[PDB]
Amino acid sequence: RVHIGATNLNFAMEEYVYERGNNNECIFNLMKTWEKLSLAARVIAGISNETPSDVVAVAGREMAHRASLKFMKYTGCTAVAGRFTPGSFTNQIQKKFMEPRLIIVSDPSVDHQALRESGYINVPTIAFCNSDNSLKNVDIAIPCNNRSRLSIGLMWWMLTREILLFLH
Amino acid sequence: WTPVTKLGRLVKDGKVKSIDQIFEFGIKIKEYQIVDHLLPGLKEEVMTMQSVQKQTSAGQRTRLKAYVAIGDHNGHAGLGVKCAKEVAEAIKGAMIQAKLAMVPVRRGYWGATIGEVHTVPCKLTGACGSVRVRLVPAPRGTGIVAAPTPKKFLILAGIEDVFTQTTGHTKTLGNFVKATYDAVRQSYGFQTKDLWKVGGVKQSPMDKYAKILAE
Amino acid sequence: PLIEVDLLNPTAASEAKAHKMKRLVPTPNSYFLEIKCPKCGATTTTFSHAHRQILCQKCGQPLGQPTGGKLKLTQQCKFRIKK
Amino acid sequence: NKKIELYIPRHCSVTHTLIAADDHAAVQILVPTVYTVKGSVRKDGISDHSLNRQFQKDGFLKTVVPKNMMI
Amino acid sequence: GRMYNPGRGISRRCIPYRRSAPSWLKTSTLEVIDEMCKLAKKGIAPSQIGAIMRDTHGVGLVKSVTGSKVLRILKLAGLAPKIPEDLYFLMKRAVSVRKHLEKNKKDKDAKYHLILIESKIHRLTRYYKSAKVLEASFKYDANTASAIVS
Amino acid sequence: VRVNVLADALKSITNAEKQGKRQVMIRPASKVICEFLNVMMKHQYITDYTVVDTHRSGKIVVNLNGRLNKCAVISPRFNVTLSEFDKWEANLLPSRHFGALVLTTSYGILDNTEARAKHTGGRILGFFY
RNA sequence: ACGAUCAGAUACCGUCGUAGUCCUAACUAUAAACGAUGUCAACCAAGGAUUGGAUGAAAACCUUGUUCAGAACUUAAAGAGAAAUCUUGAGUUUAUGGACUUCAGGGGGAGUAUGGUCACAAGGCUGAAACUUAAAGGAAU
RNA sequence: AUUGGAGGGCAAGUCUGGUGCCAGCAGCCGCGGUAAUUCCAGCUCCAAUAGUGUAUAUUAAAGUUGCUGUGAUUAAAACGCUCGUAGUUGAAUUA
RNA sequence: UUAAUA
Repeated sequence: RVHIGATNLNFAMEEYVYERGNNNECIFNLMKTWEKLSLAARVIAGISNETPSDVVAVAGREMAHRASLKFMKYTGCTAVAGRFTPGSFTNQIQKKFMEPRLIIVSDPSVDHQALRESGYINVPTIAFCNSDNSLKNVDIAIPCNNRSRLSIGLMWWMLTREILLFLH
Repeated sequence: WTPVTKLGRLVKDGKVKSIDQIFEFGIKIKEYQIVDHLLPGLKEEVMTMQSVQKQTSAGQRTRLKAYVAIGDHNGHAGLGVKCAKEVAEAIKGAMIQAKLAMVPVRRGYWGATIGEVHTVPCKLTGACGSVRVRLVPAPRGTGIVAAPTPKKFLILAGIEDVFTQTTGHTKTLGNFVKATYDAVRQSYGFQTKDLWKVGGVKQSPMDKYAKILAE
Repeated sequence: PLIEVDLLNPTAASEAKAHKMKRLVPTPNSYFLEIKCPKCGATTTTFSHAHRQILCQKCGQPLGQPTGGKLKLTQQCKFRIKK
Repeated sequence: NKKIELYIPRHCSVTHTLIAADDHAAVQILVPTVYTVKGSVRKDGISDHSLNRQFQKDGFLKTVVPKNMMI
Repeated sequence: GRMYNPGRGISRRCIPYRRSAPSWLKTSTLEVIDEMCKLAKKGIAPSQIGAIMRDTHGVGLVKSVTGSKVLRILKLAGLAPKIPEDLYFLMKRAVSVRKHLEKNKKDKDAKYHLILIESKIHRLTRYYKSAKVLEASFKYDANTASAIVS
Repeated sequence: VRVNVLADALKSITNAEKQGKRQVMIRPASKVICEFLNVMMKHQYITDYTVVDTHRSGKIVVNLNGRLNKCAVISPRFNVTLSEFDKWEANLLPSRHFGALVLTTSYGILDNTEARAKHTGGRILGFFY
């Protein structure tokens, strides 16, 4: 049920949304989901092939913790599971000053802190956006469901496969 | 020494030979020692020493706020602000902040391409608080026609000739320098006619040397 | 709007949604139609948004009632669009 | 003698405007070609859609942007 | 917006992009003129005359069939009223408000709106005199308009 | 009420470019509006434009390409003598190589550069950087 | 006018109570008459809801799609401003010019004196000067 | 070789003798109540120089009179509101 | 309930 989105639709996801469902839920275009995902995976694969550590995947919500952690295993990109410390991208004296060249976020609505810091460090961002999410400070958006456990695990596992057990 | 960021490591290894490369790709400078390497022998000039005060139960807490301007005389300038309890340290603290706040200064000619570049290319306006500073291109002979406070800054940036028209509470020393730094800041952001050409494709130094920095 | 569409080739659906004046080339939403009479076979041509009682030319099975924006044709009156 | 310009500034691939040296929100996306997005576009919530037009123009996507938007 | 109040409505008509008569229309100018001619003799305003043709005869635009407007047609037949239609209806409302005001002296909103109506009349009368429609000897008077409007 | 249609058009174009819009629409079209756009095209400030006919002083759609910083009209069109040119350019234009005025003259609507070449003054319309 | 309270209380508290409060006719023409934001016109970021219509679907009332007009509200890393804050502008302004009208020039003296005019009157409209003074004032910590 | 000054605006003394909220200096902020960087003097140097101070007025500074060019929510300032003449400004369109 | 001033 990755195609099924939320009820309220953002103006930036109107293109991806195909037609509202029976009880007023947005239904994403499957081909557009794959087309965006393949493009995003290609961008990640291009950067990560030389230096895996410069791709950072954060996952605030609890049903995205496990999926992101395996993505770290099978690609080497650094993954952030718990809360995102507000300044880990800008405070160089901090001992966990991690520098990305690309950021992947499970949800803009939850991981807004990682997204907003990307406007300070000249780093493009990639997000798994739902029909209600705000498309700010992201550059490649994957229109999908990012609340249900099945969709969160599948999309991360699908993304991991294209770059080259996930369910929370 | 002992770099922490990539750009810090790259300049210490001597791989980014020019500050203009950093400005080209809009990379933030987070170590003042980077500017020291790429722009040696920077002239220095302290604008003012304004003392602020905070009321407390036991009295007042006086701190010294320093506005220092830095920049080589060949098109680079920087303004930094720092406040502390000691004049000596506040200058040093503002000394650091001025270096990370380096900005390119685009300058051009007045009527013909003869000689070297002396004056601003077009009309620029600073956008500080009530103070607003306008810079106009001027012929070769005229010096920096400005108040002493922005004349001191404009001298460092390498602008030999300019016309100025200020507006607002210019008695505010801090905003007066800040307005000049703002007009200079957006010189390279104003798209004139000569900048229409897209030019060629250049490689970012953080992508070409991404492998070595990891290793 | 932040997202922008072509201003020279609007879609058929997009033009239909817009106000009758705010289209690319403004067009009326009204039309001319004829109504076959319930009483006889004659067809009386009239405006879609008529502002008066519509009578047949034969008799007068009144065929429509003007109601603030569109004719309220009787349930037994069949019409077609005059092109 | 010496070159009169410090450097040739980059041009945003969306709005075709210069990228200021202080624009710390401007990104650069490498698609294995170079795409530059100005910081103002990103903060507005449109850079995702603008790149879709440019990606579709270069062929990286085919059935994302509808025809009436393909400008 | 409206001349006298802050209301702002855009309720308009939309002439189609076809200056010629539609294909399905077959009545010639002779029937259109005489049908319009008979309506004018019945004491009907030119604005209402065109509506009757549109609703009943399907002649929605007369300029698309005859090539000349309704008022031009009526002037040629000599059936155009001496007082222009828009000015005539304005003086009909000023008379009606004034009659109500004779018995209801305390109505302060009717006095305001009567002032607005009469200001409109002096605006239209001035224009029509520059357009030579009304002779310069014409002048609107309350003691006189009750009879001519009637 | 609409006093200056050209003022409305140039404000629409400037507003569109500040937002980064690709193309903009101008509802009332005029000869003067078309001439002003033609001058701006000859300097390659706008890609092109098309004029739709609505039988009601139709609309104009202008395509913009990241180059028009600001185009503004000048209120009452002062009678610009040939000796008053450089006084106007010194006030309205950023420098001596970048922008161009627009003047209406008996030889048509021309910018300051070729009006100087044709040796003719006239009323000033506007400018663009 | 009494009675309390208080050092006193011509006030706050309590009791009584004239003009007034109400209607008709005629004056008066002033309010923190405030959105402290002149009138007209163009462009203009995301929304959810509401009042009155038009138009499809779903059997006047109600739930939804579109669109016109009205009083509003929320978000903004954007625009502006001294900031508070404004966004149906207080935006599009040193990159200064869409049209027109009214008003202001440090604080007092002072909306005072005099002159003119309106009113039965109180008062209203117009309205200074001498002299005095380095500040008065606005938003925020 | 003189005139004015040496706290700040504004280049120049935290030198020494007297004076003790007095005399006074002070265009403005202000300094002086006994240890005065500002009074009165001595020495020194600061500016200009056969000129240099003072007083009144014009101009610039003043984008503090605005055409270029101001401000009107809260700093001063949108008529209580509408109608209205003069005045000002007025849609596209003609080979 | 009452509570003024420096």
